[PDB]
Amino acid sequence: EFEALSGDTMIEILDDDGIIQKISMEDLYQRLA
Amino acid sequence: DYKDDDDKMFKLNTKNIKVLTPSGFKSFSGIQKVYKPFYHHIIFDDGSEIKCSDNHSFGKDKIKASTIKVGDYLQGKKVLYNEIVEEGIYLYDLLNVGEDNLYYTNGIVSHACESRGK
Repeated sequence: EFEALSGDTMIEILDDDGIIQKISMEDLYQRLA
Repeated sequence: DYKDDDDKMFKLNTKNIKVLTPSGFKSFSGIQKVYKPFYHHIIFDDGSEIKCSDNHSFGKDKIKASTIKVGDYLQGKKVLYNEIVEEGIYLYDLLNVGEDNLYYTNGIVSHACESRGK
């Protein structure tokens, strides 16, 4: 139904400029805010 | 009785952000924020942990938290702790990651939820 990860779960992303950064899932949400 | 409209904001990935997956850096459609009244707190011999829902799938084999028992190995990492903690928590997931739906979370391959697809 939902089944997600906790906000403190760390992920590794690549931003638009091509920047790799490790951030928490919730921080990613705030990044798209 | 029950409603799942808590924090139904949802953020679209219109910033061209990608997440590192087994398939490489892949673009996800967006991220959802949900409220979960209980979750699993799993800790591995690797030292890393994961806090996710019950029927949240990890690897491509649709491996869900509730099917994992202490002593098993998840993607090469032995689960030493897997407690079902029944506390309301805010949870986040990525919708449709590239064309694989697998992505790295806490050094663990997780399976993304799908909002796109029929």
